[PDB]
Amino acid sequence: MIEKFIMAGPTALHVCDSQKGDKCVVLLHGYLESMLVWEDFVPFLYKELRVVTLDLPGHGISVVTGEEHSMEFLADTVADALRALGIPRCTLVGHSMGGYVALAFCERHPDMLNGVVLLSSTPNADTPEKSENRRREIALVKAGKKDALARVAPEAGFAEDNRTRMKDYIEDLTEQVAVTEDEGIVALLNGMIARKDQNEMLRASKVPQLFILGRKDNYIPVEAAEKMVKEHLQARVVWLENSGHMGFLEEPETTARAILDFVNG
Repeated sequence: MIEKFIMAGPTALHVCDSQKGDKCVVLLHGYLESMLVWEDFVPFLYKELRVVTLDLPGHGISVVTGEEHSMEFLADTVADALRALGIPRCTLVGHSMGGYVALAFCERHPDMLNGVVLLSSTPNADTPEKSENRRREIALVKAGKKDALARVAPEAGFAEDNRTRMKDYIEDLTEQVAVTEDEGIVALLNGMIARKDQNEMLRASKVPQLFILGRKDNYIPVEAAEKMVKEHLQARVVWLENSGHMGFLEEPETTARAILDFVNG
């Protein structure tokens, strides 16, 4: 992976790019993650594909523009970055929050997609209860208590029975929170509160779709996931039997195989 700092239109962007490959996969991290979350996953892909990772505005090393980073803004930023990199078409893989960005990208820039992968993400809007909890997290951050976010989220994304095996990644994610910008967390939380329901968009889209969904995911329980699958006949589904929300760390070879099979059609 070659590290690059580029201008995506008006927005500086931190990217990593394996450069080599006639087909390209772009990986979008989720909430309280950054490009670093993919570090052990990219070697499962970059021998066959060109792999791009990036820090979404508000996370990792990135800009913060205002009080809200809308999913449209984030998607347009990625699109501008890909054109600047000379990548006209990619398979876009979005983890959770990254999947919400990937959905706005599928809506606004489908010409740039050979396919879209929702990796433990759904197309539903925020429930009222979730938005209330996001406002609670915004309030915690503004009060100087961002550290409180680091206590639960890093472990809760894993299947309960993988917490011991994944303890090094849980520590990685804990440390990621400390170097995530306060105002970026606020901007992205407001953006997720504001995001649209994308179910009709997906059904209407000509872009091939893949869902990768864990069977032990605290955030997306099986019955929520099965309801999503049944509404999207056009999408392929891969179930990760021993993963929660973090399948690319919990079952990396299986998750990578799902993506590689999808990219090769």
